[PDB]
Amino acid sequence: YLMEGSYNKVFLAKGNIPAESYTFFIDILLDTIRDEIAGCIEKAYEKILFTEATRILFFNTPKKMTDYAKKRGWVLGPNNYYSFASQQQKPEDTTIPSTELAKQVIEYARQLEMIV
Amino acid sequence: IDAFRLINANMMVLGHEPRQTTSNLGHLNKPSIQALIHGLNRHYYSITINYRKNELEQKMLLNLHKKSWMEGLTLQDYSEHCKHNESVVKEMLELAKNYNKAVEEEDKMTPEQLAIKNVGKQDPKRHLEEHVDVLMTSNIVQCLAAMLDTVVFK
Repeated sequence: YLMEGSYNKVFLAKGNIPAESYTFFIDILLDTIRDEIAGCIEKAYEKILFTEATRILFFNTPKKMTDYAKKRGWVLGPNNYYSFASQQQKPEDTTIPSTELAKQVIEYARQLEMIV
Repeated sequence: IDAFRLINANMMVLGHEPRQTTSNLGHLNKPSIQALIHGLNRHYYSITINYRKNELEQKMLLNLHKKSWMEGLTLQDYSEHCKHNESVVKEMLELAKNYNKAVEEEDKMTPEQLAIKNVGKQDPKRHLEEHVDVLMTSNIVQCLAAMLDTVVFK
């Protein structure tokens, strides 16, 4: 279930342990998914109010939303989580292909006329 | 060139052999049959020659005879490059159909008859591998020379 986006069922299993305590393991598991939701807020979403992403984990209103809201963005606002969905700068690169392809075309010319 | 000089016919009347070889340097070039028909060895002799040269000349004739200037730093008729590429591939198709014609008479008569017999009509093999080379070197030069200017000019 951790492979796909099964989250809520995983937090049902969390507790729904039939075998024994497993507490030290499900607390590492309680974290290594805390940073996972703490990344899952960072996708292209709308203005999330102070209830939805407040209750997606397992909290009512501590300052753990201040721990993550000051750790990452989606900053504390007027019932507001801020979307800095920019994704702008990285395209329009010809020069890096104008170096790599400058390598590759010469590599074509090496095994084309030069006898091997 | 083969520079010459007379020999005396007086010694030919004497029946005597001139010029008294003391070095393995004369009989190195065989004389031509036409000059042998002419006065060749009865009235004149050949002289082995060579040339004097120096790097002072060698460089200044080598470095100057066939020199492009900035021509490979151009783009070569950028509309008609792909158009010419079409203008080879189009008949290269039917020439490849002839290559789908000429292989099939193997497992047949001997290849010497498949050598004499092919002097009236074209073969797809050599004519094919010509055009593959022409398309290849025609394309790759325009590609790389097209791509350097992207770096160099801004």
